Amino acid sequence: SARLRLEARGELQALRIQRYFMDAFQYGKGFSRQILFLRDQAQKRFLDAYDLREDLTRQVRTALAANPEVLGLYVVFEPNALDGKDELFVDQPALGSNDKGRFSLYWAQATGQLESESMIESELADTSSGPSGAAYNAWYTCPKESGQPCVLDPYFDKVGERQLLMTSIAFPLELDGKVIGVMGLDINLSNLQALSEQGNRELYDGVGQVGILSPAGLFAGNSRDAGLLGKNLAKADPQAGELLQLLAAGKSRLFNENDDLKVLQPLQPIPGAKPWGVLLEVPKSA
Repeated sequence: SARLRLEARGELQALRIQRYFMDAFQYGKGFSRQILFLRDQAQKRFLDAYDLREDLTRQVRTALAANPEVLGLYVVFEPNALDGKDELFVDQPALGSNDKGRFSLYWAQATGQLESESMIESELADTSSGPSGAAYNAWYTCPKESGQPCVLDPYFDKVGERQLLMTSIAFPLELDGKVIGVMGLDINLSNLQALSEQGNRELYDGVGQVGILSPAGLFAGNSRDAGLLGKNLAKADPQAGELLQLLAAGKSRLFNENDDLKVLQPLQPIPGAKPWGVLLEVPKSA
């Protein structure tokens, strides 16, 4: 019953990752609320859409710098749903406004140097397939179609002049029931790779390995290979479908394999999510 010790250690490493994502979901849940405070204060205070947009753009920047762990913060309202005056803001990026005057804002922190941008209608409608079978624009469309917050399998997006793999916690901005816009947080999958590593060393002094798996089976962290980021389980463990099927079922399993044991620890990143998972592999020696 030394299985139960690794079985236990596994639950400890999964809760480490669940805490990390939950801190972020809590942060964005507050802001998403805060956004809706500001927007309602302008309606009751009878304020200018220009004053609103300039603060909501300032507000977003300020919050991203507060969480050094978030790569970017984005707020996208539905056409004419923040101030009823998108036509008054066409092609004004410094106010979170785009090619059609829509509040589509993104601040990003690739360094503590922050850069912003307005996301044109073509980007918001990009349904390109990612490494998972998911739309590129799922950081906006998942929240809108559901009414609920969404964690996203790993995907590639351009924060500046580099292609970076990341995940996103996407939140709906509801008002009297309807989704009226979407806010979200983006996490560099290098920060989840680092959590892999960090946790592994709390795992028999890192003689083994710990990887994080997306519900699509992509690696969101591998303590042993960082080149396995954005790759299916099948690039490293075809011997996979059994694991990717059990994880979907929120089922744990210890496997007796060669000179090392192994455990899949299913985890719910954010409330209401499809199971994510930590894959342990400690040499049978330790």
